[PDB]
Amino acid sequence: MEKTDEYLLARFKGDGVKYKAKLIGIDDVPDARGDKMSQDSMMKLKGMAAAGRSQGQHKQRIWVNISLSGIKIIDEKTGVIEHEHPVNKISFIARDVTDNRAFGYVCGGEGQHQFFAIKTGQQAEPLVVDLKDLFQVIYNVKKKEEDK
Repeated sequence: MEKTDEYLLARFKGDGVKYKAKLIGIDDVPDARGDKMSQDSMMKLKGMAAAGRSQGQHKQRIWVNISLSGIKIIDEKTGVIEHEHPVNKISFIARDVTDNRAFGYVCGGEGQHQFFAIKTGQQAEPLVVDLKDLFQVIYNVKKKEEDK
């Protein structure tokens, strides 16, 4: 079937959805959007994560929680909420064309942009689509409530 504003609302309401993953890294970036900018960060962070893995260091295991609250990065071992990014603070979702199991996003206010690189346990696409739908629903709701 098709995903209705009603369906999406129920999906992302409350604790929303949850995905198992690893935090590749965090990088300060100059702008809020950009394919090239995002790729450069992702490649550098993967380079760094690889240098670490060759010395026995592994990426932190996490849960990527998606809901109306936005995105929550949670430590899988402790359950501690490491980062929380409100939907209105996420400016760009970046697909990683070189990896079916990685993606990233830019968040923060102006002058304080950061790229978060994520390595998903499973395919990254479903997580990227959820983010797209989330933004879409928040919009459809606001526009319908504004037209009222």
